[PDB]
Amino acid sequence: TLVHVASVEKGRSYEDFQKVYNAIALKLREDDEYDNYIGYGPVLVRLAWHISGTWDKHDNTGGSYGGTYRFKKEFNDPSNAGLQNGFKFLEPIHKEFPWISSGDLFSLGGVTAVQEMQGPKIPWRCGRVDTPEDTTPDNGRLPDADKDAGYVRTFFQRLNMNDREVVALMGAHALGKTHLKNSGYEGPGGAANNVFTNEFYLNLLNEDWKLEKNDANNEQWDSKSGYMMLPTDYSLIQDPKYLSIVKEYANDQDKFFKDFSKAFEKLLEDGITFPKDAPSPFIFKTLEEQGL
Ligand code: HEM
Ligand SMILES: C=Cc1cccc[n+]1C
Repeated sequence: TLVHVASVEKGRSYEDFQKVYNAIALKLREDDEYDNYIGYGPVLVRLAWHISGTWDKHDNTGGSYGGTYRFKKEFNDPSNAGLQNGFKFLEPIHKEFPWISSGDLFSLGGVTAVQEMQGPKIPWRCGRVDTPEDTTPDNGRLPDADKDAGYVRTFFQRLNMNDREVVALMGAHALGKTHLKNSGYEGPGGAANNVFTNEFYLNLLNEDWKLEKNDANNEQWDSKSGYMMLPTDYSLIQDPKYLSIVKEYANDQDKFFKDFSKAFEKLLEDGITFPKDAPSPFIFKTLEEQGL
């Protein structure tokens, strides 16, 4: 098992990272047209998850630490199709703040997006260090969407996530949309959202879902309201243990926010050893809280 020790960017502190947060947040506000006015929030959340979701608890390969998404093998992963948009968004931020590591930037992009979209505060720790090209994990570590609850449960054990953590994390599927050219799934169109809420769970429970084939000849669940769910999303109401948790989050916005915050921080920190004298996690103020 590889050890990756968090190492604070030299001389940097909370205020430095709040500046980076602010630059990302201001650009999120500025570049509002992206993806039919969804904006870049959802894709940045997905990017933070995909750079983290390569982790394997068994040998500490993959994970957010090394910033390896910057290397061609990983950015060309078919599982990552469309994330180049998030990377391009972050390029000018990195140019302005060249001192931040790639892993810190990609993960901070996700935290910033969640908070700016009115989601929970996500505490965030610095200190990821760029590692060489040969540390890039092979393609195929990110999950398939065409599978069932048993697949989801087993998949997430590799990331050390339990049922509650899985169901909480999946609530991010309130955000943005599927794009046929990226993943072979499509929708929503007009029903897409860039505000972080517990809508995913409400939709699972309340919509009249029909199993249909999309234009890529893949099955997905669609509703008359114009919403969609992936087979893996729908599996959360097919499995009785997942279903109980779906009901809980559908009925308690605050609980969902608290549990998502913990699971998302954990996801972004998997694989990293924080020295006992490392700084405490940072909680960034939103632009709104700063009057900016
Ligand atoms: C079983 C696990 C998961 C599967 C199979 C899955 C699959 C997918 C697929 C196929 C898309 C559409 C990509 C596209 O066409 O652009 C998507 C989008 C997205 N995913 Fe997941 N995902 C999973 C878990 C997660 C998790 C844990 C998060 C974060 C906590 C997340 C965040 C997102 C976001 C925010 C989008 C929207 C991106 C956009 O609008 O551009 N997903 N996911
Ligand atoms: C907004 C819907 C959505 C987006 C991405 C993945 C799954 N879903 C259900």
